[PDB]
Amino acid sequence: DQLRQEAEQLKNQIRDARKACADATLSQITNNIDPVGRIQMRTRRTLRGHLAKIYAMHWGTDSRLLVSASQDGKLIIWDSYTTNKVHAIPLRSSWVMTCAYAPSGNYVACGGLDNICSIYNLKTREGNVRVSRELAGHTGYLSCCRFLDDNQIVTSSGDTTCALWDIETGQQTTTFTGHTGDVMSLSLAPDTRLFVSGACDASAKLWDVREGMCRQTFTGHESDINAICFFPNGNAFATGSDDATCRLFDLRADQELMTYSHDNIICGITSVSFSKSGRLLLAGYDDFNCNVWDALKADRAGVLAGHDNRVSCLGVTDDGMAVATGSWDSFLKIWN
Amino acid sequence: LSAEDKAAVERSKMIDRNLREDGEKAAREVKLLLLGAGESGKSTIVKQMKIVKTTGIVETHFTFKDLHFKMFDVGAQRSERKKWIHCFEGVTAIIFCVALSDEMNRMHESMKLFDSICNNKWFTDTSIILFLNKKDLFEEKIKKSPLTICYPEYAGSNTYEEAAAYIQCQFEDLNKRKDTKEIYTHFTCSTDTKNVQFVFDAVTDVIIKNNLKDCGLF
Amino acid sequence: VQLVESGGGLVQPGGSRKLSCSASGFAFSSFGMHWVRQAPEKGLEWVAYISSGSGTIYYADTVKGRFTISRDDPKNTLFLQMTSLRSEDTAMYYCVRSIYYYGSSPFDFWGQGTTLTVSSSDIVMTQATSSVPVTPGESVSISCRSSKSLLHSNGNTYLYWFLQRPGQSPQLLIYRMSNLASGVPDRFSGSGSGTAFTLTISRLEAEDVGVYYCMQHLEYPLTFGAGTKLEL
Amino acid sequence: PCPQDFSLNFDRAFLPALYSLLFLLGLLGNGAVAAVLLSRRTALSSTDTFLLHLAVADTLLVLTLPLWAVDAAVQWVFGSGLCKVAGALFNINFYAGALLLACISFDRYLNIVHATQLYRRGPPARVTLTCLAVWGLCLLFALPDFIFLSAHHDERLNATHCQYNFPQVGRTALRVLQLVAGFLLPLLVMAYCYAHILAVLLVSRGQRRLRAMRLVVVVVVAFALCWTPYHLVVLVDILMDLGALARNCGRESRVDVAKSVTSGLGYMHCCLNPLLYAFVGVKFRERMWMLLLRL
Amino acid sequence: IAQARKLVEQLKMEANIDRIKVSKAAADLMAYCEAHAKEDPLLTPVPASENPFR
Ligand SMILES: N=C(N)NCCC[C@H](NC(=O)[C@@H]1Cc2ccccc2CN1C(=O)CCC(=O)c1ccccc1)C(=O)NCC1CCCCC1
Ligand SMILES: CC(C)CCC[C@@H](C)[C@H]1CC[C@H]2[C@@H]3CC=C4C[C@@H](O)CC[C@]4(C)[C@H]3CC[C@]12C
Ligand SMILES: CC(C)CCC[C@@H](C)[C@H]1CC[C@H]2[C@@H]3CC=C4C[C@@H](O)CC[C@]4(C)[C@H]3CC[C@]12C
Repeated sequence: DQLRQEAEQLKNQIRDARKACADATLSQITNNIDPVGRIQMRTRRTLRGHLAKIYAMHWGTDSRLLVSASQDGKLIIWDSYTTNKVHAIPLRSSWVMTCAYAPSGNYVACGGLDNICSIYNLKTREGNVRVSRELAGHTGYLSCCRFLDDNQIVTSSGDTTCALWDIETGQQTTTFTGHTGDVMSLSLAPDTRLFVSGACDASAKLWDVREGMCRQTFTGHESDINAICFFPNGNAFATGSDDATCRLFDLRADQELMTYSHDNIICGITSVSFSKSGRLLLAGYDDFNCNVWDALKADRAGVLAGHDNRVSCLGVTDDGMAVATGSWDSFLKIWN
Repeated sequence: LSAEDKAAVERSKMIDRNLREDGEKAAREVKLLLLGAGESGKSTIVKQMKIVKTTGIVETHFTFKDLHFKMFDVGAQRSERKKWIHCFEGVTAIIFCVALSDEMNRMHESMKLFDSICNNKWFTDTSIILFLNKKDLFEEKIKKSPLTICYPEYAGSNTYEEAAAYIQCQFEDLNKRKDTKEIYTHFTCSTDTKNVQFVFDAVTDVIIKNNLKDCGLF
Repeated sequence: VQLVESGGGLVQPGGSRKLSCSASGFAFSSFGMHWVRQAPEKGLEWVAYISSGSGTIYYADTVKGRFTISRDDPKNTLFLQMTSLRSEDTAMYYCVRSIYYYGSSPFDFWGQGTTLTVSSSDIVMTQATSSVPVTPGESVSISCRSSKSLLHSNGNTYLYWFLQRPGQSPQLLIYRMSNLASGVPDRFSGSGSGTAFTLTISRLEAEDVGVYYCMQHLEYPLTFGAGTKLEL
Repeated sequence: PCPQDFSLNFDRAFLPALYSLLFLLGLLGNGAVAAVLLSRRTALSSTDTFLLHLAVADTLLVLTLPLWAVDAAVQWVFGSGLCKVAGALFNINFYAGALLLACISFDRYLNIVHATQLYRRGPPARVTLTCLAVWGLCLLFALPDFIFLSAHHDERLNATHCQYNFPQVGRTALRVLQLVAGFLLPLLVMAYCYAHILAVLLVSRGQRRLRAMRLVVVVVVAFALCWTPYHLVVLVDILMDLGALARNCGRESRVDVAKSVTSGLGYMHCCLNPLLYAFVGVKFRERMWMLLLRL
Repeated sequence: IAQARKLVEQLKMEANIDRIKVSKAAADLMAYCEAHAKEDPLLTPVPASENPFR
């Protein structure tokens, strides 16, 4: 009962150390940069075939094939160029809230309210997709899952934990603990040596894949954090929460860099992604549309409207050619 | 144009046909979301069904009068209910189970859960079937202990009928949206057929009112 | 996975037969099916194709009208009902599966073939070389040439390389002129441009000999061209 | 002998204004309904598709109306082959409106009385089949008008309004077909279906039943009162042609003016039905506002 | 008493690291955005000749 004093002292020292480093501000540094233009993005494609709310999507590493998960109990693999359905996978549990697509493209993953991460093998000799693995051990719903190197996968759960698995054996190689609320999303670093998890305790944590330790903790939000992504450089990241503000933090300075908010916007944020160069920030909102922010000036550069319900999933191709957004009206749209 | 892309398009069209057929088959089934406060007779209601491995959500299928019902039990989640309740926005009905024999202020927790569920922004115009289990234990306890121990405002006799009616009214008075949704109440009895018949009647009424909304008659 | 053929034998001219192809070990309903023909001591020759779900059916010009391909999916069987048998239909018949989506490998598995004996095509592809003497320590190049540009407007060149070992059925080596089939040693490679294509073997072994064929999959007649023989 | 002078003056002074007003109102309302329902066809129910068909039919009828307005105004100046398709379109739209009203009533009967039985094993394509059958039947009924309408110029009162030319037996047969089908068949179907719907809604408990009962009664009584007088005048004309004819310079005039005014009332109902069927639905109003604030 | 000790140890391990001025991180982000600006089809759209979507 005497250790709370030491914890408060360490927290105050950390806050003062962060204060000492704030010699300038990103906005007053980049105000001299000429602003990016008013952006029009056109809907090149619309993918139909889902009969319920689409909860997750992920792009292939070739930036042509994508996977979408919908609570009609379906995983659909689309060829975006021709809007063809390569594969349709029926799930044992209709309550799917996440999906991933392997970097090699051999497997896909899904999970949800069944606390089990199912891994499906796309390339089989029998000509059909069959369940390759069912990783179990989480005591809450799966919120996100990301493939590392086609044999291990990182998952986050609603029991305030994350876990790194071993698909070959099915055992939790590592368990990341330290969050207080449910972990809603994780983002994988470009080198796949670190990752960031945002939780419902209005905090984000930077875990190291090896040693299973939390290196930095970032606060500043006022509500549940729903989405997270890395800057393409890998030295900064962005978060979206329920208080209708995005935030951009950096790893090296260990504190916030910028906030993206507008007086008109009051609904929460579901999805967040960057651009290929990192100049633009795509954010999906509950008010049925998407917003493109200038990552260096915090001014809204564009609006992507055309979804009749909450925009739940959003992704940008590896080559940066297109942006795919999916909402609760059971449609995915490719924008360019 | 297309050399062997015609075969790819034909495969896509067969996929579309199978998806449409599966959606049609799934659209003729009833969805019930089973909710309760601390396992207050939920299992007994589940036992009326006739037809660590998993811990997230439990499925229960049954058929009554050729109609197929699927019941979803989410009692083993123990996480933020606000982060996954919106998944059940389109269920045909909710089935809320409450134990009448209540002992440490459990009825107050049950009412708090009922208030949080009925007045949720996702469950507008979604009907609730309220089961009040353990009527015989309620009889015995109300014979022994008075209802004032839970409700200081109560000013009625210790008779089973008046106490049960007061509890039912106390639960039904938490419904703010008295117009767009309805609450069906049934004191659960030992007979197996009665509970399923009551659920079938409530679901039939819900389907009828949904059809009136879709037909433009409201 | 295996395809097993039945129904061969000796037939008088003008008769009729029905060849059967039983498939086990894979999802038969998802694969389109081909009947291919090989005359005695001659090259391969495409005969018939039936889609998945029996949607589209294609026949060769020389067998159209007197042949009929069909499938029965509940029993996983493929039938070729042939009538008005001439003396030019004596050959061995192979049953080939082929599934088409983005990034698939059609023609990957071939059946064993059944022998049928009878008693008394705007794209032509030429393999000018007929035989090559080799030793199991060098690199071999086999050239194929087309009468049309196999490159399509979507960036895909539709050329397939098959290998037939002595006494066996052909196996897919390369699909779409660049991609190695599953379970093929890395020593094989393919390249080309539009109308001239090349197969390259870096270091041969005792099992690299046989007859090599280059098929086209641009226009559906699906001509083959006489293969190139590698021996010694 | 009294060549319908008073009736002709009444028609000239009355028809163009009423038909212009009906044209404007019908275009506005039915085009609004068609635009609202045509934005998103994926979430169209059975009654929504039937309502879209009814809106199309009413729109086409009110488009056809001004040609007959100017026909009645002074004299039909257009091509003798133009009204051979104008009248065909008019009759197609009339029969389509009547039969689609009957079909809406039957679909509502199915959704409410046989709610569970249709929910569990209801066919997934009967709406399109019913609509196509209705349109085919309308074409079949309009064929007589399509091949027996012409424009003859009588010497008396030099002018040329276009009408039918077949023996009076054919006129009686066409009148009987018009009456029986267009009035009685929708009327009987609506009466039966809505009586059963009311019987079902009597025993249910709730607040979303009184509005449904009111709407059912309103729809039935509106159709009946709007389309009964014209068929009453048609019956009077049929009896008059088969004896009991006075023609004391006023009988034919009164019959003609009554027929004109009751036809105007019928077109008033045709223009009025999107208010009865669309703007009273909460779902339709919600979708209309969603479209309005989207654009 | 275990949770408090673990939390204090975590705060120690979080505090022991070294930090960099905000201006330097801002300059690094600006430089990275500037260097790769030409390779962003969303920022600077490419002509329809090499656009895979239309
Ligand atoms: N001899 C001529 N040309 N017509 C005299 C009166 C005809 C009268 N029309 C009408 O009373 C009024 C007003 C009016 C008055 C004088 C002349 C024309 C009209 C036009 N009208 C109409 O209401 C349009 C009738 C129409 O659209 C039609 C369709 C097919 C054949 C001929 C006319 C009629 O029979 N209407 C056809 C009925 C068709 C089904 C029920 C609704 C009306
Ligand atoms: C479903 C079928 C009937 C299609 C209907 C369209 C055809 C048959 C219709 C539409 C236009 C019509 C023509 C329009 C004009 C004239 C000139 C007139 O002096 C004689 C009739 C005549 C020649 C009509 C005959 C029928 C017609 C040709
Ligand atoms: C001169 C005569 C022959 C023309 C009359 C026929 C015309 C008016 C009719 C016949 C078939 C009808 C169509 C049949 C089906 C549909 C689909 C529906 O979702 C909207 C209305 C629409 C598009 C109808 C519009 C009117 C229509 C085109």
